Amino acid sequence: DKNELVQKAKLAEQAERYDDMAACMKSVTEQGAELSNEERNLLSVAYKNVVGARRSSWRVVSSIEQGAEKKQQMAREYREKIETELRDICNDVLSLLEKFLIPNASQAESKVFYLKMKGDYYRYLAEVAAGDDKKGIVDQSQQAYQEAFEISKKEMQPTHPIRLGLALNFSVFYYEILNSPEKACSLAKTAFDEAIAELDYKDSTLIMQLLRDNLTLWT
Amino acid sequence: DKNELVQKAKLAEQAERYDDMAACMKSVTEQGAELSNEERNLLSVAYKNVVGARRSSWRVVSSIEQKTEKKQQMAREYREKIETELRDICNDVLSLLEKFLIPNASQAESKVFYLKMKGDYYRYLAEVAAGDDKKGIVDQSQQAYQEAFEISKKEMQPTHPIRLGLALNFSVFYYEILNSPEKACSLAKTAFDEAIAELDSYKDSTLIMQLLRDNLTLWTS
Amino acid sequence: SRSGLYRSPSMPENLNRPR
Amino acid sequence: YRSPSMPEN
Ligand SMILES: O=P(O)(O)Oc1c2c(c(OP(=O)(O)O)c3c1[C@H]1C[C@@H]3c3cc4c(cc31)[C@H]1C[C@@H]4c3ccccc31)[C@H]1C[C@@H]2c2cc3c(cc21)[C@H]1C[C@@H]3c2ccccc21
Ligand SMILES: O=P(O)(O)Oc1c2c(c(OP(=O)(O)O)c3c1[C@H]1C[C@@H]3c3cc4c(cc31)[C@H]1C[C@@H]4c3ccccc31)[C@H]1C[C@@H]2c2cc3c(cc21)[C@H]1C[C@@H]3c2ccccc21
Ligand SMILES: O=P(O)(O)Oc1c2c(c(OP(=O)(O)O)c3c1[C@H]1C[C@@H]3c3cc4c(cc31)[C@H]1C[C@@H]4c3ccccc31)[C@H]1C[C@@H]2c2cc3c(cc21)[C@H]1C[C@@H]3c2ccccc21
Ligand SMILES: O=P(O)(O)Oc1c2c(c(OP(=O)(O)O)c3c1[C@H]1C[C@@H]3c3cc4c(cc31)[C@H]1C[C@@H]4c3ccccc31)[C@H]1C[C@@H]2c2cc3c(cc21)[C@H]1C[C@@H]3c2ccccc21
Repeated sequence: DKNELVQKAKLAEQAERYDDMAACMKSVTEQGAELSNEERNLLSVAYKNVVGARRSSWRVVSSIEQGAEKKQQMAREYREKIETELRDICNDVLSLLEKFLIPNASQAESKVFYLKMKGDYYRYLAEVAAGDDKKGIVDQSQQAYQEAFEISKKEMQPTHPIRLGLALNFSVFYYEILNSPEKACSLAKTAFDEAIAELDYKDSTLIMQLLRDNLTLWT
Repeated sequence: DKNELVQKAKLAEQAERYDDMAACMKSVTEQGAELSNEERNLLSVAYKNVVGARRSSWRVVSSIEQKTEKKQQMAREYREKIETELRDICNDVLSLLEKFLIPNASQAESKVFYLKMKGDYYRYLAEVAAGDDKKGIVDQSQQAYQEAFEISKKEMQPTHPIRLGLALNFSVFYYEILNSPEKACSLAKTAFDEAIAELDSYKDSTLIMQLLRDNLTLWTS
Repeated sequence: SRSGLYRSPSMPENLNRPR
Repeated sequence: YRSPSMPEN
């Protein structure tokens, strides 16, 4: 039953048990029905926490890889273990997006939400990609964001937190996946100004602060 | 290979992967040699994070069970799921303590530390036990702590952070497990006073003293 | 400042139920 | 709520 699994996911969230939360919300998605605003956020939060712990530990361990010989083979091998978990997680999320979420989104709002997620999880693979697959993985991330950005700009108002949220992440893609301090600052500054322009709810104004914080930092 | 497992445990700690860290230090303990002070600390840090996550998680889900018709069934079945993880973690640590760590402990310091740990992990089982096994588990915890308390009174300075830490935890056992606020308050107060008396080279001791006094100020007015 | 503790400044997990 | 026992550090 869908409502059982959704309520379990909420219990799992309060318990800070995100593997359980993600598993529950995976089952919900696999039942083929279009998710509510509540359900897509539960799914998003769950997987973001699950993948986020791997990203964090990957960075620490990679940074230790920067000395001796036998010590740095062990860090390397451990990094590889973390990457293989990270990729399995990213690939679970991307299959859900392809088989269920993106093809059932009846509204522009949820279409942009899911194309942003697709962007996000391909960006996470790109952070961890080698010389070969990177350029191809990196471009899949770009197409996902670009389609999201296009739908967002015609269908959604500049203050809408999904539009602003897309902008923040697409800016971050440009800055640290593509070394374009320019194209990141461009995206972010327009989104901020275009959202400032149409002040004529609490999430919007927070993402606006995050967007400017990134400009302030990167100057 | 004992050295490599320790280095792996240290990586896991930096990575904040605690199940891995625990797995590694368990394997070190299982090789049967006495742990160094560093290996001891890695072992206790590892399992504290592993057990701790289940404890917090258990508390939150317990709170919900109370405030929740047959939705409170689902909370109960989840609480039980979290308990069996918790109990398995505690029973792992307790086996290591009996089969290896307590018997090989050659200094008072190590013995108090591992007996304190034994007290801690029976205390975690007791927090979550049913009324049939509770008083029996409570007993084991009280014994372990008591044995540690006696050894540290004869053998260690009142400022030794292991002695003060035992005092802190043993207070907590009295307050939270047995329902004796004044028996808990006495133990903490003497431990603190005895430490202040020895003042008139470590900064971890004064931190534990501050925690002792914070428990006093809380537990009575 | 980019060290081993650096977080990527994207969307965080905010506006969710605390207890 | 926290149990006021020994912290990790
Ligand atoms: O010159 P620094 O201040 O010491 O910073 C750079 C570093 C390094 C640099 O080389 P790199 O380009 O191959 O990553 C760089 C820097 C400065 C100069 C170059 C670099 C590149 C980049 C940035 C800063 C730096 C911004 C834009 C781009 C970037 C990607 C990801 C996060 C943040 C950034 C090394 C060494 C150092 C560094 C730190 C890390 C890592 C690697 C390094 C690993 C683990 C941690 C990290 C955080 C986020 C992603 C990946 C990592
Ligand atoms: O992520 P990488 O593929 O390792 O890119 C870096 C490169 C290089 C790096 O070393 P460098 O700092 O001496 O140029 C770096 C990188 C990563 C790591 C280091 C670096 C530094 C920096 C950035 C990314 C990188 C962001 C922040 C800082 C930077 C300055 C100008 C534009 C963008 C950035 C080399 C090799 C490569 C590179 C590319 C270029 C150039 C030089 C390089 C010349 C020509 C083109 C370019 C574009 C813009 C300005 C200048 C150039
Ligand atoms: O009077 P209250 O403010 O409502 O607090 C008590 C509660 C409850 C009380 O009954 P209980 O002790 O049989 O569980 C009590 C209280 C007050 C009165 C009684 C109680 C007992 C105790 C304390 C405060 C209270 C201090 C000393 C003893 C205790 C044990 C563990 C942590 C803190 C304490 C229920 C209901 C409420 C409560 C809260 C919790 C829990 C259970 C309750 C679960 C989940 C969470 C918790 C935290 C720490 C350990 C265990 C739990
Ligand atoms: O957690 P429990 O094992 O079920 O203990 C509680 C009891 C009871 C509880 O309800 P209560 O508030 O009406 O006494 C409680 C508990 C737990 C939950 C609640 C409670 C409240 C309190 C404590 C523990 C408990 C700590 C903090 C507060 C308290 C007051 C005095 C001594 C110790 C405490 C009942 C039933 C039981 C209890 C025991 C006694 C008594 C009454 C009870 C009489 C006689 C003896 C006692 C000792 C000290 C003072 C008074 C008594």
